[PDB]
Amino acid sequence: TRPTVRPRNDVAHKQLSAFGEYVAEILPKYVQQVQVSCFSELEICIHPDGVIPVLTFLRDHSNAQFKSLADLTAVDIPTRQNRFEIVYNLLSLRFNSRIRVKTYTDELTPVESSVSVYKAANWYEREIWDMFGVFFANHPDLRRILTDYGFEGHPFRKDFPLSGYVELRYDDEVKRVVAEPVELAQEFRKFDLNSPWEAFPAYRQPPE
Amino acid sequence: REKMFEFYERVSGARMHAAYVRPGGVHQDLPLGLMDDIYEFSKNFSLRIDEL
Amino acid sequence: LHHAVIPHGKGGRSSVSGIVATVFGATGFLGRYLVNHLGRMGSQVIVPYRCEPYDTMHLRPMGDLGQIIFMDWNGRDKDSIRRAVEHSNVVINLVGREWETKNFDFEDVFVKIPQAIAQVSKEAGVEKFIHISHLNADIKSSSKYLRNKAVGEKEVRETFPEATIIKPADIFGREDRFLNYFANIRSLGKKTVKQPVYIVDVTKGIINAIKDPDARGKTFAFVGPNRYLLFDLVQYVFAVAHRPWTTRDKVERIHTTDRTLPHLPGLEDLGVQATPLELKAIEVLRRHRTVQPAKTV
Amino acid sequence: TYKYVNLREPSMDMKSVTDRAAQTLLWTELIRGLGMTLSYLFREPATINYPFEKGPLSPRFRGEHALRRYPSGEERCIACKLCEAVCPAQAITIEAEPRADGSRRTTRYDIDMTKCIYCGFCQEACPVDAIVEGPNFEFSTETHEELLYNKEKLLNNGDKWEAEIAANIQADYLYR
Amino acid sequence: PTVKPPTARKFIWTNHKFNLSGTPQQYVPYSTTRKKIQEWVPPSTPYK
Amino acid sequence: VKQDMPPVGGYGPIDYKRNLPRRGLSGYSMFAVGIGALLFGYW
Amino acid sequence: ASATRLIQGLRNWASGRDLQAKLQLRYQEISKRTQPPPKLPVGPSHRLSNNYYCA
Amino acid sequence: TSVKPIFSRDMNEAKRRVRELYRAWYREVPNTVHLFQLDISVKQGRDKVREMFKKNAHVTDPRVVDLLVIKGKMELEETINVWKQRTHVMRFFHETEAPRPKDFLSKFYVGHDP
Amino acid sequence: TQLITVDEKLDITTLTGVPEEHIKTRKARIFVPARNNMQSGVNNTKKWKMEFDTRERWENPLM
Amino acid sequence: VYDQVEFDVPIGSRGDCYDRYLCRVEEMRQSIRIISQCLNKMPPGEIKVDDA
Amino acid sequence: SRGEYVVAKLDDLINWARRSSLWPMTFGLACCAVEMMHMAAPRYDMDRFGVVFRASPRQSDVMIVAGTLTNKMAPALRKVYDQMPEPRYVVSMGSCANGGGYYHYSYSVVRGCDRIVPVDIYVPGCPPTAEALLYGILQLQKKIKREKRLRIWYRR
Amino acid sequence: GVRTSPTGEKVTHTGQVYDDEDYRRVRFVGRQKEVNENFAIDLIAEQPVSQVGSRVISCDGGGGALGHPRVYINLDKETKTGTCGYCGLQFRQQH
Ligand SMILES: NC(=O)C1=CN([C@@H]2O[C@H](COP(=O)(O)OP(=O)(O)OC[C@H]3O[C@@H](n4cnc5c(N)ncnc54)[C@H](OP(=O)(O)O)[C@@H]3O)[C@@H](O)[C@H]2O)C=CC1
Ligand code: SF4
Ligand code: SF4
Ligand code: SF4
Ligand SMILES: [Zn+2]
Repeated sequence: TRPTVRPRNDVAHKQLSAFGEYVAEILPKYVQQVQVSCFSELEICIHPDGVIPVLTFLRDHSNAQFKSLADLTAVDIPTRQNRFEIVYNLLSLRFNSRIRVKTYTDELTPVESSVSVYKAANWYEREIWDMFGVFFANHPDLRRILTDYGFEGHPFRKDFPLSGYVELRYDDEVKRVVAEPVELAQEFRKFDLNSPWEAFPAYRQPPE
Repeated sequence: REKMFEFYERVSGARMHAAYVRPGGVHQDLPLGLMDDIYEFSKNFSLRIDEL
Repeated sequence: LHHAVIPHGKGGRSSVSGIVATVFGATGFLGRYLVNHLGRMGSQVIVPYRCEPYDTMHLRPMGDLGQIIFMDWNGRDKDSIRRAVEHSNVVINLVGREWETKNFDFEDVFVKIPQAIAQVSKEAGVEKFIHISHLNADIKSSSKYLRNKAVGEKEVRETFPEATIIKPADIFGREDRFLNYFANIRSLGKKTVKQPVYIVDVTKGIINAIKDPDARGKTFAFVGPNRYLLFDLVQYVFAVAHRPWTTRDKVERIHTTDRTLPHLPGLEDLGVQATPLELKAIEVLRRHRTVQPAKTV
Repeated sequence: TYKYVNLREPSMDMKSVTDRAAQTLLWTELIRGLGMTLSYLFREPATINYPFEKGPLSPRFRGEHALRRYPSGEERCIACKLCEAVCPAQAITIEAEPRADGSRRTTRYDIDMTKCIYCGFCQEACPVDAIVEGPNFEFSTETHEELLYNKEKLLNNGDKWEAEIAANIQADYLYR
Repeated sequence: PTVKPPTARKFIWTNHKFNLSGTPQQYVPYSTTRKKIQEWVPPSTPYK
Repeated sequence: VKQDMPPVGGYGPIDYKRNLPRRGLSGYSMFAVGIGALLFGYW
Repeated sequence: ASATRLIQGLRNWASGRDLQAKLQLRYQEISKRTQPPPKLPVGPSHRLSNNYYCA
Repeated sequence: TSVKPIFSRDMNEAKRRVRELYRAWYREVPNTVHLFQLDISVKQGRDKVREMFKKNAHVTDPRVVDLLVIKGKMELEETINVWKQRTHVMRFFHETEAPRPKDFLSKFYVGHDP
Repeated sequence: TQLITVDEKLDITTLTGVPEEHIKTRKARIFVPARNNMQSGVNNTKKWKMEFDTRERWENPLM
Repeated sequence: VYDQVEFDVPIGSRGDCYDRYLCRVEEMRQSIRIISQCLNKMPPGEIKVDDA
Repeated sequence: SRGEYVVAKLDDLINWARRSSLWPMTFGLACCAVEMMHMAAPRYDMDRFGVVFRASPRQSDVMIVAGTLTNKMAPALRKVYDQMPEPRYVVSMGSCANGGGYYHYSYSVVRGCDRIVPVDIYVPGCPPTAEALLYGILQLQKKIKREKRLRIWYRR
Repeated sequence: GVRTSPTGEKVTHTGQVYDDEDYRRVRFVGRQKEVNENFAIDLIAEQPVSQVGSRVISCDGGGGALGHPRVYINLDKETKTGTCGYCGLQFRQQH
């Protein structure tokens, strides 16, 4: 398994497991799950009410010092009743490490904003509200950031179609750019590329 | 910059959007005589930075 | 009915409407509005143009890919007309000039060209022919314009009994020569009575006359909902525009009252609601800026 | 492992002070910039005389698409639809049926040159080297509809550019 | 090609043509497939 | 096998440092030149 | 490289550097545009024995 | 069944927020008409505002109508400042859109759409 | 109490931005997809899928 | 293989635009250094992973 | 006759003046603007054809749309196009401006800039090379050369 | 081997031609319809059959790596030749 297989890191896996135990034991009020992946990445899944305390602890603790917020993302998984999974990626320059903090919310429940901890969260969760419709309570200035000014609907949700519901064209009668119901000269062709055979037995789900 | 674009086009066939680095390595091997041109360009680039 | 001409879609830009229209004089003003209305339904439009293609550049984005076909034509050449109309099923005639020039007088523009177009479209088997006349057209009129238009209308009717003849009264819009004429003259007031009609209503009437199978052989008179005297019309135009090219034939046509023809069907019989001038006067004359409505008789 | 850009303290003796003040009063570095731009005036410019001189290219260059043939007149495409499956922009439409002698040939092969991103995935997914990206790049059109190629246009492009496409393939096929 | 001439093939054009955009010889797109659905032609005789 | 490779002895030197010539006279010399030009003009 | 010696001297004086040593315009020093054909090596899995994919 | 509120605990404060948003839109409609040089009157703009509020008037969940008030507030702020152009303001009025038939017979005539 | 009581049915149609005629005139279908008879694998019949009815497709006049 | 090449990292001192411009110029120089090192240490072998 | 000869020579004069002093404005939207900048480089030298570098929108002749025209950008593009003095020309650069390109089926991309403005020359590529945009500019010059405005005016 | 129509329109190698009453012939008015004059079905018919002395044959299209994937053709039937599925070349056993 030498030339064509990715070498495995075990010291980092042990250190990340120990730090996951450390965090999940310091904060039992919000932490629900702690896992470490195959490629040595630590994910801490927490309750949505403890977004501010967990992030402030990870930012300010002497043994954490996660001073950088790299990326803030939402993921749309429609089969869950809390379909939106909000993911914080943090970087610690003191210990040269990275962590992942995950929480959940649905369409109608707001999430506490983390601008008071990290200042990149302003534009990041403004984009999250724009694309997934997740409201962030106690935000300084929450509006749209990437979509059109009159756009209706959140495009990164999975029930939103690839091509939207409206399209723009210039009309000479009103001398203006107008929005009309979408009609495609060629329909986007859907491809069924999924193999009917199981690829990875290690990820096999148990039957009902 | 045009010279470096020539390097990109010689290795991939496109000046800007090479689509060269792919998961698993690179799509095509370097053609013969490319690294000599890279060496000459990098030899003169010090004077180019100095003049800027 | 061919398989490629059966309508499909939802009436959008990419749809198929089944209307193959050859619009003569589509580079003007009414033709521009008509091509815009035809192209948004997804119709095949053939535009025979006389001028530089730089003028047809504005007509180019009015339809989908392959939906507008530009071709060169000559007024006195029947071969170009046969080249243009032999594949369509409706031919619209909008050729006109407000003045006569060295190469084309009013008899060439209003009599010979419509007669040639109608004869060729009859010989090419075109189902629908629509020809745009004038409302005040009369054989005894003092203006050469209206006399020649009446003669051309009679000739078109006699050479194409299924032709639809349309008599618009006076058309105002963004690029017209009626409200823009009064606003730019900075010519007088008399006992003349007029009922101008909006351009969009005329375009909708033309489209509905294309669509309606019972409009063949009829003669419609498109007039507006309100009749105005000339003097208070000019005063209203000057008051809206915040203002405190011509010929003698235009002077005679301005001082000619708009006749009343209750026998002829109008816009209300094609399902078109006429737009009054008060709603669109600000839109037309906002460009001239740097109001009490007019009195209707 | 790191270096300190802009951490040079200025000397405070009379020599350095008078040098800096003379540079201020007499504008020395401005003369330096003027003189070097003057030196750059007297060089031969790098401008080539288009269209009489063309910029250098490589046998891997990706330009206009073409459909090739075997060296017997028979076309190479056998309607396997790999190029339209791998196309990242969905620019290829293929429809196939068995022809008169039972061969597996396309009846429709459209490439939308306004959708295509000129990525070369189709010419490397082809098992028979049928579709290629030729070396031609000067094919600007005055109309949108002229950029919607059918099978006949691509076959004509192949017949037009075979004498160069075959040479480029012969030069490059050992790197694949 | 005065030194290394290209391979001669019978289908290769003997006459090179430049860019014909804006000319009467310009390329016009069309569908190369035939009709899919065949219609029912009614009989030309009366039912009597 | 034939491949695009560096030579056995490698390539030649390639500079990567800043190079500024530091040409011209001193402050005293240029001030003396200017004062001498002024004196000649006044004379 | 076609410049005269006087223009070369003025160019080098005004630039402050020997411009002829490092010319930005390429000449016959670069590699040829026609190369002999290559022979690329194979990877470590190109073996006839002890090459089971499950390993 | 207990859920976390957004702004309104029950329906009364939500109705107050709806009332305030309608008052703000009704006040701003003349300035929006004047500043954007629209071709409509003030009455048509106020009728459009009332039409949107009436279209959106069948909801009984306090959190849903809180989000609706929030999105309306964003639209109002987007219009008070000149961020929308004339096209974004006029996109509420579908002038170029063809009239969609509603009865069964015309839909039967024009296509297969139910 | 930071937790309010809502006894109404969950409905979010006023927030999704979908036009109403793509809500009231569409029929969603919830089903486990059939195994392709050309293959013996059963990995594609594990998950439920929801899709929609097929509308009109026509032919482009140009291509 | 960025751990097998030797280069320096420019570090500013005042946080202004001038220090960032100097950092970009020095990063150009260090890129030239890494380019020379990559030219002198190119190994033979294949270009894609052999997992077909 | 004499008049046709006079208007033909005058048409040649005005077409030579217009086609040899094309002042472009460039919409720096996306990748294709970087390739436009590379055509303005010393190697290809757009200036030597009489085609200046980055002229004002209020005095330009040809407008180049180099990049993707999104839904948020289209009214601004139309507003800039409407303010240009005639004779005005539009060149579409790259697939994004030609027909949408990679992002054709996106929810926020206009499928071609010809849905907003009339387009004269379509330059294909992604990105089209500096050679290709230079060829498109020279083809636009050829199109301007064979204009017949004064002959059309005389014949009408 | 091109063919014309009563309209006067050329017929492509796929058999496509616009109908006489079809309105889509207007796109070729003032322009031309592009067809390929080299019909591959007629061109592959001129290739002589290759006679070999084996029970099976192998075809790669000529050029090795520049052809199609190598296939094997059986020549047991005497009533018909063995056509390659890729290149269309046919083979016949000598006996
Ligand atoms: N108020 C009005 O405008 C009314 C108009 N009408 C009728 O409606 C029609 C269109 O009117 P309108 O748009 O205002 O007028 P325009 O002058 O704007 O348009 C007339 C069109 O006819 C073309 N044309 C004119 N003379 C000739 C010729 N000798 N040979 C070929 N083409 C020619 C012009 O082409 P090009 O510009 O390329 O030369 C132009 O496209 C006319 O028939 C007019 O009589 C009727 C009632 C009221
Ligand atoms: S080059 Fe890429 S985008 Fe273009 S047709 Fe081929 S696969 Fe599609
Ligand atoms: S990949 Fe090649 S053989 Fe397959 S359909 Fe495309 S062009 Fe034809
Ligand atoms: S056409 Fe290609 S290169 Fe040009 S802007 Fe679009 S993605 Fe970028
Ligand atoms: Zn074969």
